[PDB]
Amino acid sequence: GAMGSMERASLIQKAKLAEQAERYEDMAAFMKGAVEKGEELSCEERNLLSVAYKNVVGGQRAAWRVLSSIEQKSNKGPEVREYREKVETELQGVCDTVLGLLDSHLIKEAGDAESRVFYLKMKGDYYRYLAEVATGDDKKRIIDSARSAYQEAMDISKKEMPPTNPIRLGLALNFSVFHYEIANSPEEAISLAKTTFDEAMADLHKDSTLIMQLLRDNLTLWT
Amino acid sequence: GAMGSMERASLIQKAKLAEQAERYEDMAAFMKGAVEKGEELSCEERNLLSVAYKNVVGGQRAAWRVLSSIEQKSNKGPEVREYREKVETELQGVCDTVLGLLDSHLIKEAGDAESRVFYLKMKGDYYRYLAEVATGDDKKRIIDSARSAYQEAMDISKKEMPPTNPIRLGLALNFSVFHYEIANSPEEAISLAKTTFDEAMADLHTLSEDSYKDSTLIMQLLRDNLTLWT
Amino acid sequence: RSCTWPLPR
Amino acid sequence: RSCTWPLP
Repeated sequence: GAMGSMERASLIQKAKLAEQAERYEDMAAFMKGAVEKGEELSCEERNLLSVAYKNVVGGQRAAWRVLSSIEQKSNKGPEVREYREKVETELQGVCDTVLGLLDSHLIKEAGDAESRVFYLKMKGDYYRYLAEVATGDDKKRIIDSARSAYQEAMDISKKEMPPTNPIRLGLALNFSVFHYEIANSPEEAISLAKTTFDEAMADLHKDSTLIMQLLRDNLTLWT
Repeated sequence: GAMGSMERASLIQKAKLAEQAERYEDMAAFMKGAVEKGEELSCEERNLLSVAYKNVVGGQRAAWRVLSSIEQKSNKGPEVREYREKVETELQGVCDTVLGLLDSHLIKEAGDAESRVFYLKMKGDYYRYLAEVATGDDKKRIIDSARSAYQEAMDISKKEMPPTNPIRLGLALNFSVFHYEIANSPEEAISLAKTTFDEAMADLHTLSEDSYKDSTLIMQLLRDNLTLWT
Repeated sequence: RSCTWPLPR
Repeated sequence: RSCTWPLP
């Protein structure tokens, strides 16, 4: 691929320049190159990969939401639907790229629990971004893939990580949002957030307490 | 090209949608398509074109400055140069797109003075951006092309527009910056900025409701640049 | 608009 | 850091 002739260390170094430059597409493409070298990511490198793809997909999700809303409030001409479709298609390509990287290179039987949970959480997250724009039979397949990834990450985080670990927390947050906002299970959602928040206070004493606010903030919105 | 099969009015509408969605690359691509239909732009459409490409090139210029000064803050290892050249090449690509549009479609002998001056100012501005990153013989041809575009716009604006016209001021502001920061002629910059600010002051009386917000704002930037430069 | 982690910005 | 118009 495009990055095949570049040294792993140079790709990582360039991803960090791109971050400083706020060029998140270049950041992603550099990090995709690095992963394709076939060696494990360190903790720092995983976060470069996370941050770069989150920003790309973030922008695209926000644009999709603006367009869908203009489309809802206005239906009188195909233009808004066409452009929403186009943004939707680009969003889906990015998600497919991330999921390709996770399945082809990153998700392994081997490694730190933390690393395996990280990648399975990313997989549930990027299936959930797909589910946000999906309809019909495709949506149902995507929802089941999101669920199955998150559930697998949840199994690992509970057997191998402590209740205050930010990854385990973020994972349960996102999965609860999935339950409520995507999978139409408010019961499972609310239970997961409360149980997750509860088991966290019982081990308290940072990035831990943000995610604990968010579990409560969501719970407010939901009940 | 790629927008060839779309209706002009649909391209304008999608450009406005790309603006709402803060997708400036998309918005630029849509306005390029509208321009390639060969019909003149309205005032509003000009403004869509300028906004789209200013945001695209504005992000590239800002990225280039970040990397440029990381490349100096350690001046080895070729990664910073290489990424800096890469952003540079993209920036030149966009400038060349805009200069091609102005030359092939937008700069004409006909039309109102606003439209003529606006396109020639854009031409000076986009040569100036190329100048910011050029070296050698390239730079000299680029600086000369920026000067000549600005000078022609200046000659029209003085003959055909009042001295508080925003396009006139904005032009004189950008040209003064070109003198100062690109042509290394700070006395020329200073005199143009002052002359300009003053002539505008001498007529702030004859200033339109809609123009007032813009003309005063730009007179303000002339004052801020003169402070920076004295 | 339920919040997810990590956040953007 | 000279200002130009239009601003971003």
